[PDB]
Amino acid sequence: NMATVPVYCVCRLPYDVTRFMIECDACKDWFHGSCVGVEEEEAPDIDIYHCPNCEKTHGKSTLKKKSQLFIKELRSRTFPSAEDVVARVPGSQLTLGYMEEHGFTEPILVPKKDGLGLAVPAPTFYVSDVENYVGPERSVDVTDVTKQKDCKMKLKEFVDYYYSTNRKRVLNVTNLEFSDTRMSSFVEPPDIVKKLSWVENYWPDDALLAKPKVTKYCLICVKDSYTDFHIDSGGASAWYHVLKGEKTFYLIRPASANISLYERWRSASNHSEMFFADQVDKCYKCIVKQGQTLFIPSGWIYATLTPVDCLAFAGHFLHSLSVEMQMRAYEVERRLKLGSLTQFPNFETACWYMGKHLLEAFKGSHKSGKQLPPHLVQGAKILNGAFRSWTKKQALAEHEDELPEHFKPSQLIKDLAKEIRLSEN
Amino acid sequence: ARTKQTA
Ligand SMILES: [Zn+2]
Ligand SMILES: [Zn+2]
Repeated sequence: NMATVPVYCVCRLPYDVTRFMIECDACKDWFHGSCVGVEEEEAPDIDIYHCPNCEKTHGKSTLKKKSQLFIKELRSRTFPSAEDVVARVPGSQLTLGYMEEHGFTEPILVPKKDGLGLAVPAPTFYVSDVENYVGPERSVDVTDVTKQKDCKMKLKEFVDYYYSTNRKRVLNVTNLEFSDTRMSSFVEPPDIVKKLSWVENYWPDDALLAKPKVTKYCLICVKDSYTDFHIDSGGASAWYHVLKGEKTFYLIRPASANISLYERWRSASNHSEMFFADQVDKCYKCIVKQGQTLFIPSGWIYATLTPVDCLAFAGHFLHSLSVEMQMRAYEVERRLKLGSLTQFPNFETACWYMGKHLLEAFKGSHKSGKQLPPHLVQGAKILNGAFRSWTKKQALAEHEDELPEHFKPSQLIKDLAKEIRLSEN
Repeated sequence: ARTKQTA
């Protein structure tokens, strides 16, 4: 009972986590500190390392170099366990019918990928591999966790930081969407996500606007890193899968009071010095371990703590079960006018496409002789109201850029209102 | 260069 896995070093052995290794810059191969006679304490002094085979022709190694309280305050506060609200469901039982029954109102934790339909690389997939497929020269968004600021840099420059010792900075890559890279073919969203996604179901293949590039996020979180409380852009529901390590989620239900507190907190310039979990009633501590998948519903205010080096894949999506919440979080995001780095591209365009489908569903309901579900009719009313606000004569200029081609909002709005009026009877 | 620590 065997399989084939990558190996390294001259010894041609698989990666052993208890042995110090150094990557030769010439052949890009990792060598054990024992195999090539380089002790771990010697590693910081080495600027360029060449293995002995490469040293013969590529030259000798250039062995000439020449906050904490926020984490402590997070671990200090006592939080209810996520077992109270976060449900555990096997992947095979996490179906579209299950979503309709439970309404997707609380987070779901799937301990085993089996049945989810999720496609991820094997645990023998390392950050060095991420650099090769995404691209060493690709500019990525790196978050200075201590300073809570974002800075763009080369991916090879960050992965150089990742594969170093005595990391004087706490840097994270949580905004790396690789759907346009070679690594896009390695990760596919869970089948439940694709069924629920508005873009997956209702976005035309001939659409001139690019689809929201929010499907295949990759996360590389260093040890003792911290991600502050936030709402995914556009109230988008999210799925997080931990390939290696683990990550702790602090989830707050998007109650009316909690959402108002978040907006007031997030808008404050000193929001990086205010622990938001101390303002809410209940904040749940969810530990998502290696190989586990966490589904986060629309609008939930969540923060992540990373105790060990963790590699995770995430994705955002929009579904018909939380149309009201998705709009409300978008309204909060629109009023905040925060940075558009974590934004949801063409969120309104997806709504316009959804509204077009609802009109066709209303027409089909007349032909099929069946009433549309009440949550769709209510969601149509919510979307129709948003359509009027977006295409109001005073505010059409802002939302016109996200209007799909060959679209008559006045015709679409009037038809939706009439069909909704009919369906209410 | 790039290194991998122990555990
Ligand atoms: Zn070795
Ligand atoms: Zn070499």
